[PDB]
Amino acid sequence: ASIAQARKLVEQLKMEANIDRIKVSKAAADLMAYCEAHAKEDPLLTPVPASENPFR
Amino acid sequence: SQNLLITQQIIPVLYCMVFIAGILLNGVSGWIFFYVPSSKSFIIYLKNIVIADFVMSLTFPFKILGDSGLGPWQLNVFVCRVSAVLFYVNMYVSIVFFGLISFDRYYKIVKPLWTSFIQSVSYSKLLSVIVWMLMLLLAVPNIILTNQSVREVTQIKCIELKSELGRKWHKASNYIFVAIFWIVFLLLIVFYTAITKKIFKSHLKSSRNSTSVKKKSSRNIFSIVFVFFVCFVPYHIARIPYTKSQTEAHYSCQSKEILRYMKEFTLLLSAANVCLDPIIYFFLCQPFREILCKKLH
Amino acid sequence: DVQLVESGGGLVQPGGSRKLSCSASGFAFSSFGMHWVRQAPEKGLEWVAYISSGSGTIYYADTVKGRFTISRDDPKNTLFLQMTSLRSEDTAMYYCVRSIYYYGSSPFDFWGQGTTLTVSGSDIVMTQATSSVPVTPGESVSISCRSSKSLLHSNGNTYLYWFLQRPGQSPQLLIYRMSNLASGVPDRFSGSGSGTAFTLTISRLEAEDVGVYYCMQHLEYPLTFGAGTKLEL
Amino acid sequence: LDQLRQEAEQLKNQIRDARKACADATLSQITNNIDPVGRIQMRTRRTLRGHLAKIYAMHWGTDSRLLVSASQDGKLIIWDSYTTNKVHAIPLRSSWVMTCAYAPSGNYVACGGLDNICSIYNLKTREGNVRVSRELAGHTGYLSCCRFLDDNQIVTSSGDTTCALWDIETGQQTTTFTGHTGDVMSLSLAPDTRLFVSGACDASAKLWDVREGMCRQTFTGHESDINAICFFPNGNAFATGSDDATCRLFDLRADQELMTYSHDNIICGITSVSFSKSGRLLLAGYDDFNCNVWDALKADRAGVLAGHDNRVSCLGVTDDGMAVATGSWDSFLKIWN
Amino acid sequence: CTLSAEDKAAVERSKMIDRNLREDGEKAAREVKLLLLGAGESGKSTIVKQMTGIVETHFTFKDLHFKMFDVGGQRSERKKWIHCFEGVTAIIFCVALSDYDLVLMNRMHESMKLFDSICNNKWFTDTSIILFLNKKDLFEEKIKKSPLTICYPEYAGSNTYEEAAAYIQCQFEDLNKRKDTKEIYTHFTCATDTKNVQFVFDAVTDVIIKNNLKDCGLF
Ligand SMILES: O=C(O)[C@H]1O[C@H](OP(=O)(O)OP(=O)(O)OC[C@H]2O[C@@H](n3ccc(=O)[nH]c3=O)[C@H](O)[C@@H]2O)[C@H](O)[C@@H](O)[C@@H]1O
Repeated sequence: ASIAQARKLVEQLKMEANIDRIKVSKAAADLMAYCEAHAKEDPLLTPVPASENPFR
Repeated sequence: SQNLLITQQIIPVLYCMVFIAGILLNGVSGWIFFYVPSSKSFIIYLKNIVIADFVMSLTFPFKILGDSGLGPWQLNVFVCRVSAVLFYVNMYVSIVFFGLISFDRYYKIVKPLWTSFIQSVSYSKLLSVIVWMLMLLLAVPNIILTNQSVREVTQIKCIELKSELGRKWHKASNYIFVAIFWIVFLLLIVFYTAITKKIFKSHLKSSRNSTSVKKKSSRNIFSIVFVFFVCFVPYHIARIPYTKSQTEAHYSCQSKEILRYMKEFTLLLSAANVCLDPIIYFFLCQPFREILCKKLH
Repeated sequence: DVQLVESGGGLVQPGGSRKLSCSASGFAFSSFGMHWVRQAPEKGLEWVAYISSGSGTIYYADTVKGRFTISRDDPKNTLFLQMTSLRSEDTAMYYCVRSIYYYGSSPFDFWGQGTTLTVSGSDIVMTQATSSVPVTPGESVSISCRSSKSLLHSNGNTYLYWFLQRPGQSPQLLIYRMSNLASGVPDRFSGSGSGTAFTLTISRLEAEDVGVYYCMQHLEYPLTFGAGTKLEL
Repeated sequence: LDQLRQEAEQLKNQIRDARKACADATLSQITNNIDPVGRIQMRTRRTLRGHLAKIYAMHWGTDSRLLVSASQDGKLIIWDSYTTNKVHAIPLRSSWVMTCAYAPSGNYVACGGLDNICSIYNLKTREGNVRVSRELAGHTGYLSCCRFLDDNQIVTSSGDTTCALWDIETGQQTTTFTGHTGDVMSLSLAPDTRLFVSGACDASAKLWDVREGMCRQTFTGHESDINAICFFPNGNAFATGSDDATCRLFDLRADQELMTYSHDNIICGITSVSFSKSGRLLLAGYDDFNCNVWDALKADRAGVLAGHDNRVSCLGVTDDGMAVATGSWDSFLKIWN
Repeated sequence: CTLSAEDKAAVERSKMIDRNLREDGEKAAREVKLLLLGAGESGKSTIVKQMTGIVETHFTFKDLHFKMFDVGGQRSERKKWIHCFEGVTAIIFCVALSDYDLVLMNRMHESMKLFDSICNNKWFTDTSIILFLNKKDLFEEKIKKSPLTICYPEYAGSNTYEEAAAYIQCQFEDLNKRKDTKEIYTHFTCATDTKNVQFVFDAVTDVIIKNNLKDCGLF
């Protein structure tokens, strides 16, 4: 029981180890670019006038 | 005649001393109760008592200045015609709502056999206004019928500022108010005695928690009954002699002055009831205490 | 599944009273509003009365106000219409119509078979340009209608209903709120409108949707129906 | 045994070394050149009243108007958020519900809890009443989260340290996701619904493949139980709220924690977390009865949503980002805009 | 007023739903909620009989409807779902008296630890506990040969059923850190006792009266 669980954990760790990882700087840049691109369409970020606000 | 020591020195200073605390307590209670949910009739009655107490504290300084002597005769006649009437309306609204709280607690704890009435319901909210306007209906004429011009500016008497119909209607409304208070007092005494009897037969004791619960409930009920009695019973046993004194001219000047002083002291006690209420009534309210702790701290 | 069966029709002398009943099955009758709708032998549909779920609100048409009384017994799932002092103009087939109301609901979606009863001004008027349209299967047919007042509301909903009544059958809901296809209706039917003028377009038409098409308004409450556009051939 | 443990330790060390090598910079040191979002002032517009117990879950509809909520009084209420009208009220067989899901099509709703059963109710029944259409059973722990993928499949997380993708028509677990050593407390579905992240009580989140069925990635860093999880709108990142006072943002492609949102004045746990439409604002519900809106790029506390008298249990953002729903233990839902 | 007919009917439907919800809440508020807890085979099954996840037992006694919730078999982190039972009227905790001579860690010590955790947690500060010391008939036979010193070495009393039972009850009651605000209703049951329901009724009646006093602003 313990041996099988340990082998499964080792296999899972090996599978997760060989994945391709990008630099944190590139991921952060992509995240910031998405935020900048979609900021103009975010009602929470920029308050919407009462004309286009369905909760007024 | 007059001694100028009670009605102008002791009464104004005692009213100021009670007012400087009552206005603050009522203001903070009203500020806190704005966020308190009205999920039960008890909370609605507490909010109504808060409103009545706030108006009573607001109308205290008008009297204080009227009987202090510094204010003009116009202020005195305004107090006689408006401020005093509002003060009495608030007092009797508070008394009726104390009776309503006693009945609600009796219904919730004792579980009476006449539970089909269902007074403790949403309709109690309507009952609340049905309370308020009722005393308004008992005091609205007392403001408009005080139209008689003052014969002299040296002194003004409320009886001399009312017409014959107005004087008769006030002599009847003051009696109606006293009768209503006595009915409410008898109901409150009966309901609280029943609640105490239910509590005594509730727990089997022999436990620290049981003893603490019994002691706390008994102390709260005793405090409520004692404060109600002390603040109101002397006033409502002295009001009828005083209104008879100022509606009948055969009671002589000395007894009239003594009754006036007694009425003023008893009304001062009924005024100090506004300060005594928040410690005894509002403080024990669990949502009120929780919101007070959350906000003040 | 859902079934509405009417009873109580027949011959009534003028000035008499008759009690129409509508037994409901296959659905939660208590949670639905119920309408009574008339159809004269050749004059088309006409709304009569309505009772809300729980009998909260009860309404009648001006023609039957003061004479007809609509009620409902939820425990027995029955809809009742008591008619007193029946006139000669009341001779018509009566339908009990199931109609529920919530956001996104499809009211007027089921109609009962109906029973025939034979007796010996400011509301929105719905008009239909064409009464009979000769059509051929496989083509596209556009049925048009107009309203005195715009059916578009401040909430963005345009309360127009397109019903189809086949020969020998009760009216069937096709479109609700001028754009929504009713459940069980094929994608052939499409609703469109500009607020006051509306069209219903049918593509690849077959012989299974031949009948009279009715337009009903639901913006102003006194529900009025169009004259009815009959499809032939 | 010992050799396998040593190999697992070596693999973990290799994973940590790869993560450290890929961590050339930080999101905080990159987003210093962008302006802050300022003080976000979301005022409450709608207050949904009618739940009489603590509200445990709430999910928005894809129309951004219909909103389902679950309360401990055994009630599942579907609200018209625009008019505060109660569209539906579903009595639940088990009143101990901790999760509820609204189908993307809107034809179905889901709930579940201590009964270890995910109940799926049909909202578009011909009879006109909401009836239970399915009762997915097989989880041996309490249902903590559930999320529809379509009208026929749903991913549900349980307290038995496993997740399950079900087939509603058949009622059987299509796929079982195992590997969490603690109770799974939350789920989040990717925009493409091909992957999903589940946070558990082992202070770990796991990125799972829905179709393939194996744990694609594992993310650590939280010091206590992870109670909430939410994908970033881009789908390449997700935020986790834990029993500690920290939210943490992880990147799928970087396989690393990006930023930590925390404050010294905050010491209570985190129950719910969600992103705005653009993902710039991260809304997190806390045990201190308040909600905090953080700048997801700068970790600055942009604003506070206060007005709930008890613990904020559930939080959601509409698909159009128009408003934020917060359901608290005080038995009220508040919509903020 | 500024509403369509369909909007008005939807508002009417919402009002009907509100009325139904208020009626359901009023009906549920009068129900007595009990949370059944125990260290294991402590007699919880017998208590449920005589009175895959959550188990609900509904029974009416003396015009009081009791819902008893058994959380046995959950086998998960209790802290993640115990807060769901914050508002229960009472907690019925069952402890096997004969477990003092058994081990899993001694069974009685584990039961005491679980009782301490349940009583002193942040969610049951004021919730009352009905302690059912079950299997007293077997405990009487066991105490005749097996001394109580196996579980509690500090027990200086004579190895008698009454003295040992009193010592165990006192030890269990000593685990309450909030004795002023919380009451523990210890009861002794052996098998198929009809007085257990009466004891539960009395305890929940006291709890209900205390709750009514607290709600009315009188305590
Ligand atoms: O100058 C003073 O020293 C004071 O004397 C008066 O004393 P009194 O004339 O006895 O007034 P009350 O009879 O106690 O009542 C005052 C007003 O309220 C009305 N009232 C009295 C009693 C009552 O139960 N309800 C009620 O509306 C009266 O008709 C009267 O107009 C009042 O207390 C003050 O208005 C006045 O300022």
